Amino acid sequence: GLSSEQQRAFLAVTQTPHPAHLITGPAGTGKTTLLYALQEFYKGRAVTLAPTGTAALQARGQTVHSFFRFPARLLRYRHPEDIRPPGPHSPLRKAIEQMEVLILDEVGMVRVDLLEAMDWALRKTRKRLEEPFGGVKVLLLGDTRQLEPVVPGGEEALYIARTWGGPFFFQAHVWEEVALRVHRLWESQRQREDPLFAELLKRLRQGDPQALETLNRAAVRPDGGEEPGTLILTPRRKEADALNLKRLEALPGKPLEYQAQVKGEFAETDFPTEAALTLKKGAQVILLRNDPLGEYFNGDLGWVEDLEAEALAVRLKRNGRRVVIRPFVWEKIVYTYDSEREEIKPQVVGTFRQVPVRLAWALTVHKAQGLTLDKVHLELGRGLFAHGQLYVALTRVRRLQDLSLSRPIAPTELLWRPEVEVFETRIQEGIWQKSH
Amino acid sequence: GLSSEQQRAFLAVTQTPHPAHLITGPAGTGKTTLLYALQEFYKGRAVTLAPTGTAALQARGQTVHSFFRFPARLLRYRHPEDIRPPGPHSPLRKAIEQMEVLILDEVGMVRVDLLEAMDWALRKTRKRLEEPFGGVKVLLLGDTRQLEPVVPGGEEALYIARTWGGPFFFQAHVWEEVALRVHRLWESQRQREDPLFAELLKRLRQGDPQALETLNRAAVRPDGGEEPGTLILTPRRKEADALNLKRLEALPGKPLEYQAQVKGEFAETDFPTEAALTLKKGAQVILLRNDPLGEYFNGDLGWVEDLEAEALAVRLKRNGRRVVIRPFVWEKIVYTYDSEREEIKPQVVGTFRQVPVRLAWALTVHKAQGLTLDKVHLELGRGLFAHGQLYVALTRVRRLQDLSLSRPIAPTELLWRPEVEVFETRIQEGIWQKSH
DNA sequence: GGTTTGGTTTGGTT
Ligand SMILES: Nc1ncnc2c1ncn2[C@@H]1O[C@H](COP(=O)(O)OP(=O)(O)O)[C@@H](O)[C@H]1O
Ligand SMILES: Nc1ncnc2c1ncn2[C@@H]1O[C@H](COP(=O)(O)OP(=O)(O)O)[C@@H](O)[C@H]1O
Ligand code: ALF
Ligand code: ALF
Ligand SMILES: [K+]
Ligand SMILES: [Mg+2]
Ligand SMILES: [Mg+2]
Repeated sequence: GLSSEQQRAFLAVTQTPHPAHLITGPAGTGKTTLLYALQEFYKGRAVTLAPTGTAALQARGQTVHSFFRFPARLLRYRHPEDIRPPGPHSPLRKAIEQMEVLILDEVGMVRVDLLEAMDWALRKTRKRLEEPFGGVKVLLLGDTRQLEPVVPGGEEALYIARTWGGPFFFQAHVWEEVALRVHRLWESQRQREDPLFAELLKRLRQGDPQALETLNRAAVRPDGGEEPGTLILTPRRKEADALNLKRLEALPGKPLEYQAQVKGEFAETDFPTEAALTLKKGAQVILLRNDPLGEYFNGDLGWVEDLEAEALAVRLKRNGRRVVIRPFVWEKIVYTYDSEREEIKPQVVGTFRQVPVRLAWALTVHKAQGLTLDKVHLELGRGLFAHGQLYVALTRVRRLQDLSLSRPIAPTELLWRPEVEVFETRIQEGIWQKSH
Repeated sequence: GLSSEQQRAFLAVTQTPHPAHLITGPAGTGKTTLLYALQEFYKGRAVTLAPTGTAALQARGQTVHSFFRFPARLLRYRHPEDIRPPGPHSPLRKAIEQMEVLILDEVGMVRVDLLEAMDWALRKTRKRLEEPFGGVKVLLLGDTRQLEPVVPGGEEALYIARTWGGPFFFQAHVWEEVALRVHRLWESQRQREDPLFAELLKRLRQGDPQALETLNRAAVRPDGGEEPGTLILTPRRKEADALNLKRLEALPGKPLEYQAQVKGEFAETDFPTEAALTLKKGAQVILLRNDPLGEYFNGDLGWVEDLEAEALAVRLKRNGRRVVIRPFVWEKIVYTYDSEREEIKPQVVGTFRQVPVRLAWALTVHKAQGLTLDKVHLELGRGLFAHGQLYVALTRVRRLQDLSLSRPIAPTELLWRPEVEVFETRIQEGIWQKSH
């Protein structure tokens, strides 16, 4: 039951020889739902990828990293150590050579280096080094007014600025070779039954301070988090930890502590999960790693059923199956920048071994992007720090009734990237063409 | 090793249990050098703080603000919204509870609200409301004839006046509960090898008119700032900007401009650095914010190595390390007084986002307090405005030949605070105890 | 009619 604008985007995308399209629009316009119809249309022919585990599951695909086997680190431009082509008789080479279209959801969260590595990997594997993405038609979907890519500090941030001039997908050099045809969606599907709330979100997207003041007097209820069926969103992992502790201590089960093993240089701020992870039976959790056997993936929500030494059972929300979780290793990578040479080099400096589990009554705004949630409580904590973060938090629910805030938000807290503004204005013509 | 007067003050402070000491004396008597011996003596047990970034680095500690996590605004007396004890499991709580000695350098620049907030924060965290500083032994070092605390206009100035009677650290109500034992240093160490210049500085300290005339005859040389290896000191940031612009335009590198983003009420006189910051490779700079990763600090001097869109690399003077600088956000706080509540309230009215860098061939006198410099040129500009400003500028170097002035100084320019005079007189007795 | 003080957070894993 697609809408007039969705069916229009579908026809414009599926029924043209042009290899590079972008379907963009505000949160909840039905971009991912249009992606399902694209999956039904081509459907060996397509490969659906997303930047995050949560967005990957929402779109019924897998992460860009796990498909291409990219390392969890900076992907230097067309570097052979970072972008390694698959084996001569491997299933990955077979899928890449047989590929016809590639559907990339939540493209706003795809960092420039990741998009460039997808281009080069398809070119090297397909031996079509002259044409963008190896001749694969790319169907990109997302919203640059939602969360910007994650850029850590140090030499990695400097390399991105020097190579592309910024981290956004639209800053990739491939857009000099091919043009991006932009198809836009405007009608709110997620809040289609609350048109007043939809219009308030539309004004908040444009940074309207009157909208913000109205949001405050309508949604500020500090006790909204303690209500049933409510997911708490927070900017930082550490704040979700404190909120998840309260709900953990209220469970009647015996608790079991999972102690991590940390080696070399690994800072506690960098831990994917708690070093002393306490869990109880019945706890809401989210999984952080893909199962090597394929039973669970990064982003899978579920509930603890059994707690044992170095092993626990989780009942998945996605399919109601029972999966057993064992410890995984995480590498900490640091970038050195040799002085005599013009080059940057990665090096592993420490490891973290722990069960890939995190309590999931409270989650970061990053883990929520793409989801339609029944009820959300935003805990501001020490404040908003990423562009698009507040917008993502507020647009997850269908009705204004389903949303609550821990405290009022000031207009000075709203972040805006000028690169996004110039992009959003140039694509109003319908084409994104890069300069140089 | 220490001089005999430094050794007497070292023993006086370390062999008595008395919890509050002040080591004071003229510029360059070796207060901070004695502080180093105190760090060696105490030394898991001591935390070293200072009000400014440059003074913190010289003392090998950190700012008071960064340690206690105080906001960069007026700290209302024992106000819960301004003075927030750390969380139950925070590393800062562990540090405060384990702390035995707090060493506070450049205490003369510590504003009364800052000192009081330290006292209250220590009482609250350690849960000893009845002991000054929660039972921590405090060792203060500084000089009240050097720069007075910074007090911007408006309601913030009126609040300090009403609450404490003025801005100085010695006007803190904590001194009504514990006596401050005073230890004096007299021998110049910085100017040890130039005894006539040390004698001139001493007479300038006492406002001697004949000393000022002797200084004007020897030191006035307008072209002194162009001589190699010279740091220029100016009273105002905008005066330093103009002097920095001249030296920068002589570097051969290609310029790069960092454009600040300003939103809401901000005005240019409050900008921490230029809105249109021009940089070149090789430019001498000072960093204005602490790295969240800990590689660099507010006050760190260095030189530009790389210049990219939103990122630069600076080579630190302090350790020869290369650090990557990204934009930071600053807030503007105004205090509104409300009808018939005798209370003020803070509010964020604007933000300024910019790379935390300033050109550093010319610096403000405030940024020089605590340093020993090889060669100084004081550009008077529009004139002296703060108590102690001229004295700090003149006492940075070891020898008279190392100092030059842009123009002669008239006696009507010398500033004096009566609050300082009554304090300097009472501490001749060896004790300071606030009455009433 | 001026000067000082403050965190880089979040995602990807064969
Ligand atoms: N044409 C449609 N008719 C009815 N419901 C829709 C339609 N398109 C999307 N939805 C619903 O709206 C919600 C948000 O859609 P989604 O595709 O997740 O939006 P986006 O990807 O743009 O955020 C989902 O619950 C989805 O089922
Ligand atoms: N006892 C000493 N012997 C030799 N040099 C000293 C001694 N005390 C201080 N200095 C040097 O004299 C200069 C000023 O000392 P410093 O401790 O910074 O003074 P203050 O903190 O009193 O302004 C510094 O270069 C310091 O190394
Ligand atoms: F744009 Al969405 F969930 F995919 F708001
Ligand atoms: F008193 Al100083 F450098 F700390 F002159
Ligand atoms: K010790
Ligand atoms: Mg979606
Ligand atoms: Mg000193």
